Amino acid sequence: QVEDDIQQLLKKINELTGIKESDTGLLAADK
Amino acid sequence: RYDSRTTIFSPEGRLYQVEYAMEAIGHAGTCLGILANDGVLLAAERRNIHKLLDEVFFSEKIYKLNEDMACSVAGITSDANVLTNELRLIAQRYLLQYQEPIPCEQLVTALCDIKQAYTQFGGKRPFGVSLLYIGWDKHYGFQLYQSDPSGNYGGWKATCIGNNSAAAVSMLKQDYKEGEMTLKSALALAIKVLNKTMDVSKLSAEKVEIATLTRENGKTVIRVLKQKEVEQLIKKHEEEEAKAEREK
Amino acid sequence: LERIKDYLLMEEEFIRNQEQKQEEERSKVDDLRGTPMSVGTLEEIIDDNHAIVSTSVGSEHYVSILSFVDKDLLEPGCSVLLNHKVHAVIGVLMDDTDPLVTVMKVEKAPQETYADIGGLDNQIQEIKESVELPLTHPEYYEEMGIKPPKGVILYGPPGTGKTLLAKAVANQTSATFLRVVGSELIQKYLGDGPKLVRELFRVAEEHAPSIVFIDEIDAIGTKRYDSNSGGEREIQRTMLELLNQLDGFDSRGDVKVIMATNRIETLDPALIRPGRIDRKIEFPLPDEKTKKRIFQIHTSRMTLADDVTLDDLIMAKDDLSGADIKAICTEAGLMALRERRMKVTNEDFKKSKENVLYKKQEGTPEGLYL
Amino acid sequence: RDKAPVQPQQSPAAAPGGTDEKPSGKERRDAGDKDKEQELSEEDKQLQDELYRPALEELRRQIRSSTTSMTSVPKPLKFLRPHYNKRFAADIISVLAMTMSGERECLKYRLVGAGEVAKEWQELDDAEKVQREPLLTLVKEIVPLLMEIEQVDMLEKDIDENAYAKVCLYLTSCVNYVPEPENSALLRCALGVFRKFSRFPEALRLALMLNDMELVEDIFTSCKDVVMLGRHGVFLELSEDVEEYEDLTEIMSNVQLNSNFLALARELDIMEPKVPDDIYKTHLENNRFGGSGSQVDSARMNLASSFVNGFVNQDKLLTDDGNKWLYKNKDHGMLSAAASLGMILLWDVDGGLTQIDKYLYSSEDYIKSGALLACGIVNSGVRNECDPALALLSDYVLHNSNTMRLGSIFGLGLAYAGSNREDVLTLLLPVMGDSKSSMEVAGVTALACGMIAVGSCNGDVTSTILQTIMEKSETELKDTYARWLPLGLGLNHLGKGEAIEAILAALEVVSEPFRSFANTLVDVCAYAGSGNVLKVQQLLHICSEHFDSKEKEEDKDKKEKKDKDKKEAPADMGAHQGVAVLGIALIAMGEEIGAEMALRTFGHLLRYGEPTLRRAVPLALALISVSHDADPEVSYNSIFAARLAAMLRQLAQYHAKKGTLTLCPYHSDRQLMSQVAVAGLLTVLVSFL
Amino acid sequence: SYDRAITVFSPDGHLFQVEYAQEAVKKGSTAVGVRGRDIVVLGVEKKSVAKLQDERTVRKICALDDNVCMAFAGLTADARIVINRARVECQSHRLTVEDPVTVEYITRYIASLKQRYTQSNGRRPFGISALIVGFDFDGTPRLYQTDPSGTYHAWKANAIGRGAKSVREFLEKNYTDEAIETDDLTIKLVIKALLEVVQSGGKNIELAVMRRDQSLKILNPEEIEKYVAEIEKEKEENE
Repeated sequence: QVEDDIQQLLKKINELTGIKESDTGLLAADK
Repeated sequence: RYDSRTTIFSPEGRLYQVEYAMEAIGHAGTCLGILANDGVLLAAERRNIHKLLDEVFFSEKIYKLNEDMACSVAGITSDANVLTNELRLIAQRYLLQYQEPIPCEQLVTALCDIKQAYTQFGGKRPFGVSLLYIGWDKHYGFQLYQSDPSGNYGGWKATCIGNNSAAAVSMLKQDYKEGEMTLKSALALAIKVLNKTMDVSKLSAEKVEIATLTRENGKTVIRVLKQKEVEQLIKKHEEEEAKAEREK
Repeated sequence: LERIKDYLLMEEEFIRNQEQKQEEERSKVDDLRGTPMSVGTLEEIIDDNHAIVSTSVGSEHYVSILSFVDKDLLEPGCSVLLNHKVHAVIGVLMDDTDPLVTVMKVEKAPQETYADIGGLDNQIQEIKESVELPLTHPEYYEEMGIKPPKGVILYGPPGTGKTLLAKAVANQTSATFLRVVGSELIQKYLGDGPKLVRELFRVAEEHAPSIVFIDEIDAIGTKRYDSNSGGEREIQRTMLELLNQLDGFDSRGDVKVIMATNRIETLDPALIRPGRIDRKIEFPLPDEKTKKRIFQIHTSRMTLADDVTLDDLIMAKDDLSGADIKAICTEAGLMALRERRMKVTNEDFKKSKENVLYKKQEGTPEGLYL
Repeated sequence: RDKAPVQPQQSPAAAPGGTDEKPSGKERRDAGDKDKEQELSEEDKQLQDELYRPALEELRRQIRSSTTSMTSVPKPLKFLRPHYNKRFAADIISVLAMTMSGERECLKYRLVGAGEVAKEWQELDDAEKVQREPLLTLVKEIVPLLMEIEQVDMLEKDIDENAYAKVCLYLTSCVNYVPEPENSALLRCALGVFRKFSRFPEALRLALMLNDMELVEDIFTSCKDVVMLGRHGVFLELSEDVEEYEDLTEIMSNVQLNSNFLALARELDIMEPKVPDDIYKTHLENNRFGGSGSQVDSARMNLASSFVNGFVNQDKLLTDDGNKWLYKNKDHGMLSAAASLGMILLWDVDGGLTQIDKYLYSSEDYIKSGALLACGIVNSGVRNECDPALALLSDYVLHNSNTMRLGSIFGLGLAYAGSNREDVLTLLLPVMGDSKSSMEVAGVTALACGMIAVGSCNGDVTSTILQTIMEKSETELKDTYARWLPLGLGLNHLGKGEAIEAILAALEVVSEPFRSFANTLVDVCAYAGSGNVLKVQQLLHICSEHFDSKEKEEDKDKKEKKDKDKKEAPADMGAHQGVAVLGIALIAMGEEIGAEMALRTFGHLLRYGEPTLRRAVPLALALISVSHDADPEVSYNSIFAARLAAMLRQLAQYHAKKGTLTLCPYHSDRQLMSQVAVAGLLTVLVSFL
Repeated sequence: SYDRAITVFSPDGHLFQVEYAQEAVKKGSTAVGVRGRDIVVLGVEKKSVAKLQDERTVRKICALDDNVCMAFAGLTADARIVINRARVECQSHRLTVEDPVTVEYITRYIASLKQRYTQSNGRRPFGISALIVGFDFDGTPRLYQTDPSGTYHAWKANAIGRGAKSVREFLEKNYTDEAIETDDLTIKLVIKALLEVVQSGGKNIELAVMRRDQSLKILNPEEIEKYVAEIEKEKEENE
């Protein structure tokens, strides 16, 4: 269950990493 | 691809007519012999059991070849006449040369060399005939032999004919006997085998053929037995089927 | 409990896959364009701000250019953005190709490295030295002036792991990768051989150092002699197109090709020459020494009562594939799962060994050398 | 069989039918029953019934444990007091006692806070010592010290399964997922069982995570008891921090037992075998001196080339290559070249004085000050180079010896790491009290006293760095001061395990974002890294702060934090747009062995147009790799062919050819977008043998 | 060319059917033979008993003289013919020349017969390869091998049949000049070769020796069983 620990908290901090950008989302010669 | 003639080898190297002679064995009449001391027997299947024949020949597969040897046969029929004439002539020439009966293994190897003479050369058809051997000697007693179109001969105690008889050899192994030399036991075993392998319902005795070879006092008589004992053997085996359905 | 983690990882990867201007200058770009944009074909560019185009219906016009980005980026042969009012030349089309480019582009390394197959590491060592060494450690090729090999053919009896070798090399890579089942060219379309070919290899050159992976075209090696009395279809012409694309002119670049076949003598020997395709690799029915490793991999994470010896089965019969070993290791597990049991005994392996091995049936000797 | 004879036995309430039916059910309890126990809906009525009622508790925990429950299942076992290598023992012990006792330990471990779960826990510990497959029983029995008596109770025979397997997965997962306070129990009881055991670098990595002083005495009486020897002197000195070789050389200055640990385990014997053997087994040619030393001229690129040639170390040839190369050189590059003879030769103690002595006390201030800087570079155990520099240091505003203060306070920071050296810091009080307008006075003050102060006992908020806080907030001028003073502040904060010094400096310090940038520097340095994701979602929110330099260091903390679980370390910082953030990930790759994904990120990071970021890529790009290697280099020749970019390329070429000593100098490098006067100290990131 | 018939050369200079009739030998049962210094030894593997017959007629090791011994591989019928002709030829050599037959003579006869058999029109090549072991001149042990081409080729040890490269590789990795024979070393060498067989089932081993003055001795698979046991004992002594 140590691998469960490993992969689980890895993906959880990855979910945080997604939440980071999710919350951080907020003519003269041509026209 | 590499079909054309019996010669030359295939690129692995295997043979063409050898395998196909075996597959010419497989569609023929079914024979077998049994393990017995103090006697030996043969079984044979009647091809063409149609009602308009004569049966005046007393023997269609057995050929009493010397005096104390007969042989069953399987394969293309008229090649076997060519083989039996030559085989009788070989054994009789041996007896002419020595005045002693032929001790059967050099007889078998002589016929195997005859067959092998058409396996090597070109271009001739190999003999598509396998056939059995029963006999007696001064050196081993009762014997059984299996000729093959390659020229190989295997001394068996329970033999093999083609596609109809693989399940027969399976029954011979699963019902292997040793020690019991009684001819009647072997006859009941042969009745059981031919009951399973032949598709003749209830095993009509006109569709079978049984010949035996016993040693009587100094004679080694060959008993191509008649039909009434075959009938009562079938009745014996069906009474033993009644014994087999005492389990219900 | 880990299944929650894997589901959350997959759904967050999908969330990231969903996570994929000018207040007035961009609106002037929105009026530099007519919103129903279109796809055209430049024939010439007379550079005095109006160009001649060509359409998919074939009407070709002096149409003025409206540059926001550098207008000299697009060329005759590169498409444009034309309006429906005057078909006005709008601007920047990053060079797009067929729909059939992303189709053949695997975006994952879904399986694992050399730690997946069991034991062939002489020729696994070869494909190692011919892909993993030129990519990752490209020292000695420059440092002894010797060019790396290009083409690798997989062959032998099927189910040796040719697919497994393919996906294994599809793991351990940073170079871009493409997946082509190369027999896809069964149309009733004349031409259309070179379209897929030229666009595939143009894409391959434009992205990166890459592998261009053709898979199972052993049927298509059409004997290199004719078709008999009347044949000619397109298939010879298409394979000759691929041949000229490979080892004609127009220097190959940093492009790699790995190929795989089941039967090999029916191929086209105008391809199998070195230089055009460099390496050939046998994948035979291995041994009775790495069968232990294939059983070891296939009994890595399964419930096996260790009383039984798979080496008994290896001692039984000696010629079968590793896929047969996988079939046995799953099938004996099913035979164990007949009646809700924990682990697998010997006789499930026996019945499964017999069950899977209903393959070879011939007949009648030999058998009779003897 | 069918359930017709055995199924209505639950219907009577007579005692003998129960007291023989339950041993009859015990024989069929090897498979539980015929099936999935559909006696449940009929025998749950039997709950209220009360001789062999603990056998009824065995039936009740057997069937409730057989279907599903989280708290009522181990209640018949804690009421039962289990009484009265097998398949049945694997059933009721292994899966039922493992999962059932596991949910009892979890539910009472989160619920109450008895001795009953301690007795059951030791019983299951003994039963899994019978079963002998560790790994899962261990990681289950972590979350109930309990683990202490578990280890000394378990460790008799098997050494490498518990040590390698348990200490590998639970060390890695303990720094990875588990919070800090149980890791001390790992380290202390692992000090117990590894104190029983041989192969002492397990205890030396326990000295890596512990930083204990008793351990090195025990491992030197024990590693002198096991007489390679100088090689564990080598990774002893590499492994150790600043504190324990000075505490080690003082208590071993008392005892020493052969004096060869005073020889090895202070200095000079990590370094005596290497440099001759460096000359011997390696044979490095001359066409990179001449070719890579030919890359043209311009007193910058050429000046850098001197540095590149200088960090060549086949002899100290580029040291003694004539004259007129340093005479072309200018002031802070003359610091770099006067220190470059330090950089060619970080050994040859006797040769260091007789090579630098020509450049000592010379006509030029930068030759003499960079010369004493070189004396600080070459060694760390001499300490007799102090006094010719130490005596001069005082200038009281901005004379010569303050630049010798920069090279000699910095190079003496390179030189010693005592329990707390205090005499050099009493010298540092007129340094910060001096406060020259030259940045690197207070720069190497903070950085040098931090190199003295990294590895402090959970840090300290002492009057040294308290004094530089108050004298920092004294003068709000030249914001590089407001950046490099929180450098040495956070260096004194290093050595923490539990420090509240972020709250203490949070109360003292915080203001307008100079000192809130000091707050984010202490926030970076106080939080080295554990399973502590709450500051990583704090990183997520305050990563979006409008002040974009606390973004720089606060997001820059990541390569310190998640350095071990580095698969998560790929992030979308390149997919962001605050270009210094692409700088942050560009730092965050760094120097280790650098897989294909890292160089794949250098595919995009290699191609950028701003000269500080295009400057920023080859540094960590060729740190991460210390054709192939030179292929991105010639690709940079394809990028430019500014002057900065040329300098960056030179730096990349130099690169081409949790120990705190490699952690400090690149965070010292993190303000690179500046003068070459700053780059006069750029050659003080001494992190390589 | 083509694989048809025996008379045409390849376009690159081969005879397909000579290489191809060796393949049937290459796909046959294994039989080895070594010479000791005083006792010669050989034997076949793959007794292959099918549970229901006799095997005294399928014997692959026979003799032509009181001095010489046979072995073969490939298919057995050509072995039967060649052995039959070899007996006649050996006796006819005994008819004129009054010597015990030299081994070199009978090998030259077999190879000469085999080649003039291969040259002719459509005679199928003998798909065997014999091992002809004997010791005549001052009891000097010799063993020669044949080929479907007809090349007698004197060796000191030999391995034919299926997987013969591994078996001959074992004689390469064993084959010590010392000492000497020492019949015990020759017996143990047969034991190591048969343990080094492609299968080494332990019961399919059939070996026969000649001590260069006696006749052929067929062993009993209990002496061989104790031989395998002491080979396993020396293998344990390796540990």
